[PDB]
Amino acid sequence: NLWVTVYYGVPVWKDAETTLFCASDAKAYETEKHNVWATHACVPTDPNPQEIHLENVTEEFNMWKNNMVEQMHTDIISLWDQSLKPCVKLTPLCV
Amino acid sequence: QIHLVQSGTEVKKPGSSVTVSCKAYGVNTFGLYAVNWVRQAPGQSLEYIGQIWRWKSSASHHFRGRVLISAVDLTGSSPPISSLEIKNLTSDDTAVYFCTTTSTYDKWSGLHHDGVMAFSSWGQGTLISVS
Amino acid sequence: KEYRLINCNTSAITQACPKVSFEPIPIHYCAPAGFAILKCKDKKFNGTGPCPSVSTVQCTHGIKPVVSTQLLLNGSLAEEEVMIRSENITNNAKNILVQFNTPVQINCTRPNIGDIRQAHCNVSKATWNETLGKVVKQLRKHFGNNTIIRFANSSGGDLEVTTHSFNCGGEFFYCNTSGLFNSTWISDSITLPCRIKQIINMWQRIGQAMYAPPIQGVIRCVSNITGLILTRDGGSTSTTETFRPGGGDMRDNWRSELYKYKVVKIEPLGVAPTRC
Amino acid sequence: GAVFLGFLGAAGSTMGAASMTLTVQARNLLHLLKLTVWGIKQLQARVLAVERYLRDQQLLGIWGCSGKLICCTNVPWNSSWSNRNLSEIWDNMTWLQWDKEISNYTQIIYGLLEESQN
Amino acid sequence: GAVFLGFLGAAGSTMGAASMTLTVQARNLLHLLKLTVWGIKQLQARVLAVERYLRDQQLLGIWGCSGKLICCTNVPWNSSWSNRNLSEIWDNMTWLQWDKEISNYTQIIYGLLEESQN
Amino acid sequence: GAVFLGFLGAAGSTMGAASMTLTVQARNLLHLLKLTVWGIKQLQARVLAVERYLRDQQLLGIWGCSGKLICCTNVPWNSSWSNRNLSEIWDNMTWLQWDKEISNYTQIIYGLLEESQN
Amino acid sequence: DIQMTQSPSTLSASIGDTVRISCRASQSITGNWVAWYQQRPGKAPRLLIYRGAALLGGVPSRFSGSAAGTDFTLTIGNLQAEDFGTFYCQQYDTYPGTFGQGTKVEV
Amino acid sequence: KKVVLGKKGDTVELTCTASQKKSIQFHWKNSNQIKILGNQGSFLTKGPSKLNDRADSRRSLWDQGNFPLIIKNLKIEDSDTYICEVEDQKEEVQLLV
Ligand SMILES: *[C@@H]1O[C@H](CO)[C@@H](O[C@@H]2O[C@H](CO)[C@@H](O[C@@H]3O[C@H](CO[C@H]4O[C@H](CO[C@H]5O[C@H](CO)[C@@H](O)[C@H](O)[C@@H]5O[C@H]5O[C@H](CO)[C@@H](O)[C@H](O)[C@@H]5O)[C@@H](O)[C@H](O[C@H]5O[C@H](CO)[C@@H](O)[C@H](O)[C@@H]5O)[C@@H]4O)[C@@H](O)[C@H](O[C@H]4O[C@H](CO)[C@@H](O)[C@H](O)[C@@H]4O[C@H]4O[C@H](CO)[C@@H](O)[C@H](O)[C@@H]4O[C@H]4O[C@H](CO)[C@@H](O)[C@H](O)[C@@H]4O)[C@@H]3O)[C@H](O)[C@H]2NC(C)=O)[C@H](O)[C@H]1NC(C)=O
Ligand SMILES: *[C@@H]1O[C@H](CO)[C@@H](O[C@@H]2O[C@H](CO)[C@@H](O[C@@H]3O[C@H](CO)[C@@H](O)[C@H](O[C@H]4O[C@H](CO)[C@@H](O)[C@H](O)[C@@H]4O[C@H]4O[C@H](CO)[C@@H](O)[C@H](O)[C@@H]4O)[C@@H]3O)[C@H](O)[C@H]2NC(C)=O)[C@H](O)[C@H]1NC(C)=O
Ligand SMILES: *[C@@H]1O[C@H](CO)[C@@H](O[C@@H]2O[C@H](CO)[C@@H](O[C@@H]3O[C@H](CO[C@H]4O[C@H](CO)[C@@H](O)[C@H](O)[C@@H]4O)[C@@H](O)[C@H](O[C@H]4O[C@H](CO)[C@@H](O)[C@H](O)[C@@H]4O)[C@@H]3O)[C@H](O)[C@H]2NC(C)=O)[C@H](O)[C@H]1NC(C)=O
Ligand SMILES: *[C@@H]1O[C@H](CO)[C@@H](O[C@@H]2O[C@H](CO)[C@@H](O)[C@H](O)[C@H]2NC(C)=O)[C@H](O)[C@H]1NC(C)=O
Ligand SMILES: *[C@@H]1O[C@H](CO)[C@@H](O[C@@H]2O[C@H](CO)[C@@H](O)[C@H](O)[C@H]2NC(C)=O)[C@H](O)[C@H]1NC(C)=O
Ligand SMILES: *[C@@H]1O[C@H](CO)[C@@H](O)[C@H](O)[C@H]1NC(C)=O
Ligand SMILES: *[C@@H]1O[C@H](CO)[C@@H](O)[C@H](O)[C@H]1NC(C)=O
Ligand SMILES: *[C@@H]1O[C@H](CO)[C@@H](O)[C@H](O)[C@H]1NC(C)=O
Ligand SMILES: *[C@@H]1O[C@H](CO)[C@@H](O)[C@H](O)[C@H]1NC(C)=O
Ligand SMILES: *[C@@H]1O[C@H](CO)[C@@H](O)[C@H](O)[C@H]1NC(C)=O
Ligand SMILES: *[C@@H]1O[C@H](CO)[C@@H](O)[C@H](O)[C@H]1NC(C)=O
Repeated sequence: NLWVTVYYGVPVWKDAETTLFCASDAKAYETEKHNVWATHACVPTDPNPQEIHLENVTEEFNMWKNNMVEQMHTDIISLWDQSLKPCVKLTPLCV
Repeated sequence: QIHLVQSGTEVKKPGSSVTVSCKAYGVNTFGLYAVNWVRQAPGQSLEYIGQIWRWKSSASHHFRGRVLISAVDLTGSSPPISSLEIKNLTSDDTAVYFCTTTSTYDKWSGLHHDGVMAFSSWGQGTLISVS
Repeated sequence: KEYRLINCNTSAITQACPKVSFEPIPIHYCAPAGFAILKCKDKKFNGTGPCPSVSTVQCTHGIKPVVSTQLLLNGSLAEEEVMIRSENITNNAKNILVQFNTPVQINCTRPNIGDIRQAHCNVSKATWNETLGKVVKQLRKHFGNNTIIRFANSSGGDLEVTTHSFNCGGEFFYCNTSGLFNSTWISDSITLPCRIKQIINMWQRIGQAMYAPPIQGVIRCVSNITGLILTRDGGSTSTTETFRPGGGDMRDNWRSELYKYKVVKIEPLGVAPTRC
Repeated sequence: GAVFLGFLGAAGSTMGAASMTLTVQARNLLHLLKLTVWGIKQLQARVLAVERYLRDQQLLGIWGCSGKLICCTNVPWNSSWSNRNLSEIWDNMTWLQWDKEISNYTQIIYGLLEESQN
Repeated sequence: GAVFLGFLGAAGSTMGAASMTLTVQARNLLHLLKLTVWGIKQLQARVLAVERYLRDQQLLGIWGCSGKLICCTNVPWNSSWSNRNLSEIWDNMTWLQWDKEISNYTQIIYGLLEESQN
Repeated sequence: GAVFLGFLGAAGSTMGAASMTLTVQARNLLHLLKLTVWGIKQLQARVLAVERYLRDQQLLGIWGCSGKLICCTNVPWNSSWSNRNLSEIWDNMTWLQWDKEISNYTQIIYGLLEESQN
Repeated sequence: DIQMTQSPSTLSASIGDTVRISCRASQSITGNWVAWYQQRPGKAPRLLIYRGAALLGGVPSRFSGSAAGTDFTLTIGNLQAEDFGTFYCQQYDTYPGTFGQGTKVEV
Repeated sequence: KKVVLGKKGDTVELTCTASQKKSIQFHWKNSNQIKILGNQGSFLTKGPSKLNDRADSRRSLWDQGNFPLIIKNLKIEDSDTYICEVEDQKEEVQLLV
């Protein structure tokens, strides 16, 4: 009668909390510290983004429980630790 | 930590209206959650009434035209309030009422099936008698 | 160990301080192969709730790593109205993010005796008043018919949260936003005294840093105030409400530009009946 | 390997319209030292996309459906898996509702599709 | 991905000899800073060849003929497409003459081969 | 392309246990100048593994068995190739013993599998 | 809607006794869309088990559930004194949801 | 709940405690929901109260999860229930002068 039909290309999501890479297009000839960082730690752009507008879907977003904020926060911790090197740090240990 | 709180015990006259409050402590918003109003006649089993999932008020087919279910979000100095209004009371609506809330955030949860929901968190009971 | 007088050796590192340049470029956070980033195209979107106009992109828009307190500089703009976002209104401890629809331009200049620890910032008055009028309209839409009495000064505490701290040209400006927030609301230009301070509190972690003495000449900081960060005052038994500015938690800067997005995993494999 | 986004345009619509959009949107969508690092990172993107595609084709290779966009197998439905008139399947449901509904039967179907190559 | 030239040795000969040569020539044909740039450019050649091969297999994946060097489908000829005795096809013609002759029917055949997977 | 080792765990056991282990172990096993040289050498490992896998799938592409982990062809055994009761084949022998035993018939079987696509 | 039938209508058991309560749908629920609630008297009914056998977070793991298309089986192992209340089975398959009848477990 | 007593003038210490060692955001409030302290990232914010000048916290202990409150110059108007809000553990102590 009727039986299993394996497809491929099915529009089904999940959620993820994964690695997620920077960035835009830096100069790679300058001494601006964001350009030096974005050179040595990120990839260039792609001039053809693919914004697929969806049909009658309804996702429920939650801005305050987003795993994207912590990841760019860690990236900017790296940017500010590599660019603005202080004269003297005072950071505690409390072992 | 939902600590959903309702109003107190009330008694009315037949052929009248009534309103039951439902303050939702610990609820983010009613965009994420969904409120299902349910009731229980004394001794009977639990009878569904209605819902406001995704800000779409809807009642079951037994209760159409008689029941209004409204909601105001967490604004300012008051938690999110749902409210149950019943018009044209009979003497057969004497019952313990409940507002319930369940989370509709995750699609692959299993607590909800396209707006038909299991009732994951409950009120405490609003008894209405009719004389 | 052991046990309340835990050994807090405040270590210190000395490194070289070359005076560096500093101007943040936009950053596009892409998702790898196999993932996708959703996007809310609803112009009046809270931050929570259902968004019906979901689109799908591979990589985000241009996000500037701009670090500031009490004002969101060089950010993005809301499409229709001044939006007000919070994790929990009535908590009185969560930073109310207020996003503007029009940029209020600010000019922080260090001129050229020449008193190297001194600069000033100009905000266009009656462009600022219109912006606070729209903000108070949206706040009354949240709260009712209260008197916003007043937008107060900062309540105190640390130096970097009391003042509009930011970076410009590698120099750290700590302004004074006391004159910019003073108005009760029943239902020319402003000069902000902005020093340059150099024993800073790190925002990266808990610490303090010391920087080089300031630079030779004119420092120009043409910017856009496209945001606010406010808090409230709890109590009491209506009354009027008071919105002292705050900030300092830098993730509140990134819940203003990673606001529209969400990361999903694409699982393309499904099974079904047939009529084979 | 950038056609993973083009799958998602048919979400929200029902299963038959998505099955047509499969074929349609598949046919239509087909020396400084600081620069060699960009070249290597773009190649590590592209080769990773190719390897993820080949792994997805190898998982269809077990079931006798490698390369086929749509295949019709030989594993009969025990009808306790969505005992439903399939007009209602292909007209009243979307794919997210299937991934929710037969989620407790999918490892069983995968085991049967593996075991029916022997 | 250097076997694209080995296809062309059977041009000029007729279609049956080329069909034999398909199987035969398929079985038989299978730290200075200025040097890393050569390594990256040779990898950008090789990965591009692999991606072009995978795209050519995905276009055979729609029609149920991915991986097969020769497949025999289920789309019957409307005989207004080269109404010709097929002895004359496989003996008197070359492939260039087919790409010239049925050029106005080929989008129709591709549409039918796409539609006969549904 | 690191699943070539997972094939070998079923050596020593007989042919049926290895045929089950095929499906099981297939489903389960799925800016300094001196650093760009490491990146290029790791990419030259990975792209070479992908090309060796695609060549191995193209050699299955001649025989109509590309992508299939197990396929059942249409070339009948002349029974002078291991004239043996196949209970003894699938129970008393390992694969090394087959590569030893039918070694003088394997080019014949490959020629027949090529010729039975025409 | 789709009427449920809870069985038995009343039982009683002792402390440490495995109790099996069945719930039978008039249709077949392939998709396990059945919840299970416990109501102590004078309180609100808390949720015990959703999707047939998925156990809620703040629930002791003594319970277990099973689903067989039409028969839904709730199994209590090492029954305690706190677990003496009217149970309910819910079908949340099709709109509107309707509940069971009540298996008043006593001693 | 906890109860901590003081007499006058001297310092007094109240504590939150998280169980993650992560320096997460906390707030110290009173019974009338007036703020007393607030973590903001790795910065300190006081509140518009009578303890605006007299409250303090040890900053270096935040990386070890411990979130103290140190009040100096204990007057008679500083006897009220003080509340940790850390994630959900709304801890309540009561100060006595
Ligand atoms: C983020 O931004 C978001 C926007 O981008 C924002 O989302 C918006 O949130 C606000 C809240 O903040 C939402 O506004 C509320 O919406 C509630 C839901 O309203 C829907 O449903 C009702 C009811 O409809 C039923 O009945 C009508 C009858 O005419 C039928 O036509 C309907 O089909 C439906 O009937 C079905 O269901 C019945 C059972 O209910 C069955 O019986 C029946 O058979 C049917 O099956 C509709 O009226 C609403 O439509 C109205 O609004 C839409 C546009 O929003 C218009 O197009 C439309 O013309 C109508 O005007 C809608 O469909 C509302 O209930 C709620 O209303 C309350 O507040 C408003 C003022 O805001 C009052 O005027 C109103 O009277 C209600 O207040 C009552 O209740 C509150 C407490 O709940 C009391 O405090 C107050 O005193 C008052 O009580 C009085 O009346 C009570 C009963 O009404 C009675 O019990 C009391 O005793 C007393 O008398 C309000 O409008 C808004 O919809 C969201 N919008 C969107 C787009 O999302 C989000 O919040 C932001 N998030 C954050 C975190 O900030
Ligand atoms: C919001 O965004 C806007 C842009 O959209 C940002 O505005 C930019 O701000 C930067 C820095 O504030 C500014 O860059 C300067 O431009 C000047 C005009 O071209 C330059 O003269 C200046 O360069 C001098 O200083 C650099 C740093 O040391 C040196 O490397 C450089 O050689 C120049 O230095 C000369 O003069 C100094 C004087 O002290 C002397 O020390 C040196 O030896 C040398 O003689 C900077 O490049 C941009 O031009 C601004 N863009 C606009 C449009 O205004 C704004 O900062 C953002 N807001 C925030 C908070 O980031
Ligand atoms: C957003 O921020 C607001 C703060 O403004 C939070 O609102 C508070 O939420 C907590 C729970 O999270 C509420 O506390 C609960 O109050 C319940 C009812 O008491 C209220 O109503 C009675 C009767 O009118 C009043 O007398 C009383 O003063 C309160 O107004 C209590 O029943 C709850 O206690 C129960 O649980 C506790 C748990 O510790 C037990 O100890 C008790 O025995 C009992 O079982 C609880 O106390 C609090 O009232 C809310 N306050 C305000 C001002 O709204 C939101 O929770 C927060 N939302 C999010 C998502 O974070
Ligand atoms: C920021 O400016 C304000 C307003 O100029 C300062 O607040 C007080 O202002 C009055 C005049 O309005 C002066 O008489 C006081 O001396 C000012 N200081 C105090 C402590 O009351 C404010 O001090 C300035 N900010 C800083 C950090 O100094
Ligand atoms: C139906 O499927 C759901 C989801 O797979 C199962 O729910 C999980 O059950 C386990 C315990 O067995 C819990 O730890 C999870 O938290 C549950 N939920 C989710 C969302 O994963 C449920 O067990 C299955 N029911 C049946 C009858 O098979
Ligand atoms: C800032 O404002 C003061 C007073 O209006 C004015 O004198 C000064 O020129 C302004 N500076 C700039 C850069 O506009
Ligand atoms: C800010 O500076 C720019 C350029 O100097 C000028 O065009 C603009 O009018 C200034 N705005 C204010 C408010 O001073
Ligand atoms: C700001 O403008 C509003 C009207 O737009 C006016 O009522 C108010 O008095 C002005 N405020 C000041 C401080 O001038
Ligand atoms: C804030 O402003 C008020 C009134 O101008 C002033 O008394 C107070 O000292 C200022 N405080 C701070 C911390 O800026
Ligand atoms: C607010 O402070 C400003 C000075 O920054 C002053 O001119 C104004 O009068 C103050 N308004 C009130 C209501 O105190
Ligand atoms: C300020 O905002 C305007 C809005 O169009 C924008 O054009 C301008 O570039 C912004 N200034 C910056 C980013 O310095």
